[PDB]
Amino acid sequence: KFKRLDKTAKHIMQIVDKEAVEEVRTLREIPEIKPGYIVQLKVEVPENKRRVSIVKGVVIARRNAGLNSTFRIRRLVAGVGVESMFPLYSPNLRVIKVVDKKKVRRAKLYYLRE
Amino acid sequence: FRKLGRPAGHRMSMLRTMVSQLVKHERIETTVTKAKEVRRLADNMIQLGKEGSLSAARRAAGFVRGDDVLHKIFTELAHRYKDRAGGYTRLLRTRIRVGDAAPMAYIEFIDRENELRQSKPATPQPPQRVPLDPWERSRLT
Amino acid sequence: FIQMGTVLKVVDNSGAKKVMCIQALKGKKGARLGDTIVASVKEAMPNGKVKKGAVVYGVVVRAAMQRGRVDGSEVRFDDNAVVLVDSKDKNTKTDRQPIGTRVFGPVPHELRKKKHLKILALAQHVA
Amino acid sequence: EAKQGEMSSRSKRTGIIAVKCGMTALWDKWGKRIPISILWVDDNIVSQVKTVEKEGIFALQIGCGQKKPKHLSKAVVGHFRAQGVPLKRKLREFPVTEDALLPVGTSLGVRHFVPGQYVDVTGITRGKGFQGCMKRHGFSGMPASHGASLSHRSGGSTGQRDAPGKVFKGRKMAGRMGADQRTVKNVWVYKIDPARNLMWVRGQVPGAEGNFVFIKDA
Amino acid sequence: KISKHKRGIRNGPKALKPVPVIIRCRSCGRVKLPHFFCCSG
RNA sequence: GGCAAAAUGACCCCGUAACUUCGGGAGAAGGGGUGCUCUCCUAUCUUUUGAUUAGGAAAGCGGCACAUACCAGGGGGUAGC
RNA sequence: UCCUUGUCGCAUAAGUAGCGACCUGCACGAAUGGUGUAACGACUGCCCCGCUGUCUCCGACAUGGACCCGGUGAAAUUGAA
RNA sequence: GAUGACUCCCAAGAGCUCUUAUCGACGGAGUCGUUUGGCACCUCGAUGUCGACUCAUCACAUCCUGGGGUUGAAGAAGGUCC
RNA sequence: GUUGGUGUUAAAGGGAGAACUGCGAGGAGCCAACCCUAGUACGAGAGGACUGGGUUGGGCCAACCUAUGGUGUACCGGUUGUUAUGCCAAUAGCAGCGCCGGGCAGCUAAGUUGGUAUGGAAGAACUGCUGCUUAGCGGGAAAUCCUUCUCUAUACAAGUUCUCGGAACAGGUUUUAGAACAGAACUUCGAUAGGCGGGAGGUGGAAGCACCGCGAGGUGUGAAGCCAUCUCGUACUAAACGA
Repeated sequence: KFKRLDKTAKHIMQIVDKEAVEEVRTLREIPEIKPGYIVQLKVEVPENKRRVSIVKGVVIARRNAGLNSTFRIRRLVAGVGVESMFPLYSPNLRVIKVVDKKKVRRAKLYYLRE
Repeated sequence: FRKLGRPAGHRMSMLRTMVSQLVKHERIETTVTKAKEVRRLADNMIQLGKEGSLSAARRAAGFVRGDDVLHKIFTELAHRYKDRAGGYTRLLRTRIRVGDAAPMAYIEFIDRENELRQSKPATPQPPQRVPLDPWERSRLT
Repeated sequence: FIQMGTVLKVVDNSGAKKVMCIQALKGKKGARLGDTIVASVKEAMPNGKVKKGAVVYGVVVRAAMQRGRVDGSEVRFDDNAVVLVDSKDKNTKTDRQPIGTRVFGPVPHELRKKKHLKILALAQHVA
Repeated sequence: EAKQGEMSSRSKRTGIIAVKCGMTALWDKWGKRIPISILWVDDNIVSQVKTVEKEGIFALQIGCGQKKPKHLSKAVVGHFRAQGVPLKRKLREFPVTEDALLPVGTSLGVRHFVPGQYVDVTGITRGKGFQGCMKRHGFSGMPASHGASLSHRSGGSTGQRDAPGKVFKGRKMAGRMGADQRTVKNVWVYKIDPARNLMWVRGQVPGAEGNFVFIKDA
Repeated sequence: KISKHKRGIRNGPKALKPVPVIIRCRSCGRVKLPHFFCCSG
C-alpha cells in the first residue's frame, strides 16, 4: 500500500474510464469496427439540428483510447474526398451497423489518402 | 533510460558484450551508472533461459553473443532459478577507485557458491488479488 | 492555412475558375474553414460575370485544414475551394450574398453558424 | 453566485485542497463535448483555527492527504499530535472571515461546493527547467538562412551612453517556470460525488500530473 | 588587475567541507563512506 | 536576391518546340516501363553430358512502395555583356 | 538620360524593377568599332513551372560541445581600487 | 535658434447674414531643439557609417478607443477645441 | 534566474521544521461586428438615434495535452545491398533510425481551456448649486490609488502561531522537480526504482505444424506474435544501521 500519489491518480483515471464505458455499453449499440471495414452510420449535428440519416465510406483508422476513441472514414461524397473523424461513444451515432469487411495488411489505412 | 553518451548502435553493441561477459564470467566490475543499466538486460536474458523454447531461444541468440553463454544460460541459469520469480542480479556499489572519479560496482548473479551479500531464499510469488481504493487509513496519533 | 499566396478553386458556376488568395478578413494566420477571404481571380471563361485580374471576395467551402465541429467530430476535405460573393462594392445590406447559380461539391454546414445561410440554402448537401 | 454552501450574506468560505488526477471528456444533454478535470479531495480536515484575538489573523489550517510517522519530521509530528488530528500529506492555510469559522477537527469534502457555480484554483504549475526566451517569452528570432550565431537568441537592450549601460528590468532567458498561477473565475462545476468526493471541472486546472492544487472562491 | 581581495573572496566559498559520517571495516582494514562493499560477513 | 534548403536524377522505350552559322538546340520540353515466380522461344554454350545466364514474349504473385537502401541533371520563357 | 519614378503599352490585386515603343541624347555613334546574332557562361536582370521551414509560426528528436566530478591546464588585458 | 515646427498677438477680407463656426492678408509676439544650418569646445596612441531583423522605452505637441465645451451641432456622420 | 553563508532579544547552548501576516514591488487594464430595446427621439422621407442589456468574433496574455494534429533514434511490421552464424530456418552488424507504414507516455499548437471585473476612495477639464464676495460642496474621463493575481520578514522597529529537541541535517533509490545546488517522494512495520506475473495501450496475423498449388505464394491452427510506455499484484533484487 501507500503507493506514490501520481501512481494512484493514474489509477483513478484508468478506473473512471471503464466506469463510464460500461455505463454507456449498458444502453448503446456499437459493433466491432476493425479497419478495412466499410461503415454506414448517422449523425445529428448540434449546429443545425439536422440528422443526415446516413454516411458511408471505408474506415481508415481508430484509437481505442477509451470513452474518447476516434475513427476516420474516407467518405468520397460527390466531391474530391472527405475524411471524417468521430468519437465512438458519441451521443450522436446511432445506426453504426452496416459493415462490409476486407483483408488489410497495414493497420491504419492511410495510403488511401491519395 | 540511460544514454551513456554513445550512438544508439554502439550503445547496444556494447551492452550486448557486457551482459554476455556477465554471463561468461560470474562477476564484473564496471561503472555503476552502467551497471544500473545491465541490471535489465541480464534479467530479460534470464527469462529466456527460463522459457527455453525454440522461439525464446532463437530470440536470445540475438541479444547474447561472444560465445555459447547462450548455452550457459539455457543450461545452468534456468535450472538454478526455476523458481526465483524476478530479481536475478545483485548490483553492489564498490566505488573501488578509478582515476576518473567514476564509481565502480560489482554486478553478479545470486545463488552461486560465493556471492557477495548472502541472499534470501527463492520463494514462489503469491498469486494476484483485486486492487481496492478504500483510502480508510486515518494514521492518527 | 489558407493565407496570402494560396491558390484555390472556384466552386460556384460564375465566370472564374481559379482564384488566388490575398487575405483573410477575420484571421491573422490563414483563415480556417468557413470564413470570408479576399482574393484575385486568375482564370475565367471569357463570358462569365468575373474577369481575370480583379479583386473579389469569397467564402471558403473546402479546405485541407482539418476542422472539428463542436461535437468533437473532425472533417477535412481534399482541396481548397471557395464560392464568390459580390464585393463590398455593394452595401452592408447584401453582406453574405453569392454570385452564381449553383455550387457543386460537398459543403460543410458550419456556414450556418458563421451566418452564411444565403450560400447555405443553395448547397447540394451539407456535410 | 450567492445563497449556497454554508454562510451568511457576504464572506469568504474556506478553501479546499485537492489533487489533479487527469483529464477526460464528458458530454452535455445538448450533445456537446467538454473536457474534464478530476480533482481528488483526500479527506481534508481542520488542524488550526487562526485568531486575530490570540495570533492576529483569521485563518483555517486545512490539512490534506495522509502521512506516516516514518515520513514526518518530528517537529510536525508534535504539531499534529498536540492538535490531536489525523495525519495529512500537506498543510495549507486560508484567510476567511470571522464567520465561516470551524471547530478543530471537522473534515471537509466536495459537497461543500454547490454544482453549477465557479471556483478559483491555484496549482503549483509544471515548470520546464532553465528555458530561454522564444519560449519563456514568445520572442521571435532572426532568420535561419542569413544570420550566424543568432538563429534562436534575442536582441539587445536600448542602450547607448544615454540610459547608460543601464538595462532596465528587462526580459532574459531565465530559470524554470514552476509557480502557483490561479485560473480566476473558473467555469461551473459539472458534478461532484457524494462518495468518492471527486469533482469534475470544465478544464485547464494548473498543477502537476497529481499532488498539487488548491480551490477557493466559494 | 583584481587583487587578493577578490581572488580570496571567489576561491573561498568554494571551500572543502569535511565529509560527514565515515565508517571502517571493523576488522577488515579499509575505511569508507557508507553504502560500500568493503568486505563480507 | 528562392542565398540556403528542397526537389529532379539511373537504365529502356515513347515522343521533342522556337531558332540556325543547318554542326546544332537536344538528356530539348512532355510521358510510360523497371520487383520476383513458371513457361517458350530465341542465343549460346562447351565451362561434356543439356542445362545454365540475358532478352523479350505472357500468365501469375506479394508489397503503399519494386534504378525500393548507396549512387544519382530542377526545368521552361526573355533582356545585357 | 541628373529633370527621372519622363511618357505610353505589356504584365501584376499594386511592378522607382523587367520587356516593347516615343526622341524632349544634360553627356550614343560606327575599329578606344555601330547594330544584330545560333551555340556557350559557378556572367548580371526579370517572369513562369515543380520543390520546399526561406516564411506565417515555429516544434520534436538525434549526436558534439555548453552544465557536473577527477586529472592536466593556456589566452589576449591589466595606474592603483 | 537665423531658417525650422508649434503656439500666441492683431484683424483688412471670405464665410448668403457673420470678423472670430471656420478661417484669416499685412505686420508682431514667444515656446522647443526635430529639417537646414553656424561655431570647432571633448574624441584622430580610434568615439565602427545608412537601411533592415530582434528588443523595446519615454515625451505628448493625440491616430483610435476614453470623457466634455462648442459649432454654419435637426438626427446621423462630421468640424474645432479642452 | 538558482542557491550558501549571515544578522534577527528567545534558552540551550540556542539549534530547527512547518504555517501565515504582507511594510512594499510587479502583473493585468484591447476592440470590433451583431441583436435587442428601437424604425423609438430627430427628420419631408431619405435616412436614422441617444443609452443599457444580450450574443458572435478577432487581438493580447496565463494555463493544460483528455482528445486532433507534429514528433516520438532502446517499440511493431514491410523492405534493398552486403558480411556472419556451414546450408534451410530465424536472427545480427552496417549503410549518420539504411529506407519505408505505423506508433503510445513525454513534449508542443495548428488544439483546447481561462482572463480582458466588480466594488471603493481621491478626483480631469467640463459642469452645477450655495455663498457673499472671502468661500462652500457634487457630479465629473479606458486616467491615478486600493480590492483580484504574483513576489516578499536581511520588512535591520529585522514581525506572529504550532511543534522538535538525538531534533534538524548528511548519505542511498527516484522524481510530477531538475544544469550542480534546491524542492518533493522513498529509506526495510518498505512499493523508492528494477525484476517477475495481469491487464490496459501500439504493431497487426509469430514460429513450428497441418493443408492448397510447380512456384512466386495462399489458408487454417490464431486479435495469433511481440512490447518503447501506463496502471495493478509480489520485497525477488538495491535503498535500515549498530561510524
